[PDB]
Amino acid sequence: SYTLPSLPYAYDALEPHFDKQTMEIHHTKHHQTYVNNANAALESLPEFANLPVEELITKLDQLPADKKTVLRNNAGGHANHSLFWKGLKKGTTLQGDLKAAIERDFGSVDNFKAEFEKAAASRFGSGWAWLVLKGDKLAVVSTANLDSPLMGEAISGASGFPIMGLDVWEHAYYLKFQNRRPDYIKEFWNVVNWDEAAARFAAKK
Amino acid sequence: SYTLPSLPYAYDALEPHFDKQTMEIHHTKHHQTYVNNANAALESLPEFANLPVEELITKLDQLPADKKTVLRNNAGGHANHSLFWKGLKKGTTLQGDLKAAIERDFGSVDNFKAEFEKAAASRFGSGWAWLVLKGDKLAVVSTANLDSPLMGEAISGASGFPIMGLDVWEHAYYLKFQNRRPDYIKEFWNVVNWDEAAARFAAKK
Ligand SMILES: [Mn+2]
Ligand SMILES: [Mn+2]
Repeated sequence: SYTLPSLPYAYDALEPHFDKQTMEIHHTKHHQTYVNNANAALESLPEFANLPVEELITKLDQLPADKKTVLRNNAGGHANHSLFWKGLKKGTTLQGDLKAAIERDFGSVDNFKAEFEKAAASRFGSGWAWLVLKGDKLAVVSTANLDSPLMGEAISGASGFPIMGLDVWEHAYYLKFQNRRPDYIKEFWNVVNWDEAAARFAAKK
Repeated sequence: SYTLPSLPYAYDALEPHFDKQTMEIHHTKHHQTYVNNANAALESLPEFANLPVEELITKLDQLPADKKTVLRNNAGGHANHSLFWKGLKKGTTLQGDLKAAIERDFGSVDNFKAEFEKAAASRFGSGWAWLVLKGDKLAVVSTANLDSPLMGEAISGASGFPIMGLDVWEHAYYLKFQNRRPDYIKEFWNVVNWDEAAARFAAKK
């Protein structure tokens, strides 16, 4: 069974960029719900019930036709949010190999940020924006609802290993920024955990 | 060109059910954006710019490939929100032929409400829930993002003439209800404008 992961910091640890109220609701209400719904669906699927969530979402095609959608959405939600919490932290700095790769594939850090912001702002409806690693090159992509690049191109319309991502569902920014998603996107740069991003880039898997 | 319609009531006319702050943001920020984007796209299409928005969204397939998505989303947004504002009003009562038709196709008003709430609550991600008239029978359907049943089944996955609808994008309820969409759905029953719904049912088109 899946469980809500504990946060590696306090709910007000990302202030003054991401508000404490949202962090608490986002974690204890939204993420908790995905976990609860995924577990309920897996109760009748012993063969899949015990796989790590990141593995389950790479095998959605093997699931019974009547369970595929519920798990795609909720296991996807669990995987994405779990990655999100670990990918946030104040006071980090982009450096080393990751920075070099960024400048290499995007020309410069500023060009990268511009491309990421464009993808995050253009995602219509609910979705996520990602920095992925596809065949040794970094790229920016976005997915709908709670899909993940790990699900494959056929399902999510994207592929690649997620280095970092930004949740652009309205619940992630409405209390503090309301309709101003672009302002939320800019604040994100102050809390993106570059250390974790670097670690994932090094691992590659 | 489309004009942003003014609301048929003050921003606080739906209190204490729907909050004044959201009504103002929803109308002056979100709806305004859909109108702006739709007009920008229609600039080079004089032939389509003259049609009423409700008519334009039934002919999305006749638009040039590069204008189809932008207009589907934004013209859809304009059509849906325009209908939404007119469909809200306190103090109305479900009666007459509309009530009879509801009880006829759903067995009872309570059964209808249950079906509508289920559709509104189960829509994952951004979307709308609708009470539509297909031929001579009433039915409950839901669409993704800013699609409308008027767009046809091929595009939206649903069809029928909209009698009334509920916006379930998180911006419609997050400030007051946060994650509690079910509470928002319940409050809706207090502000659904049954007089307008009856009028649309009578016109049948
Ligand atoms: Mn989220
Ligand atoms: Mn809306």
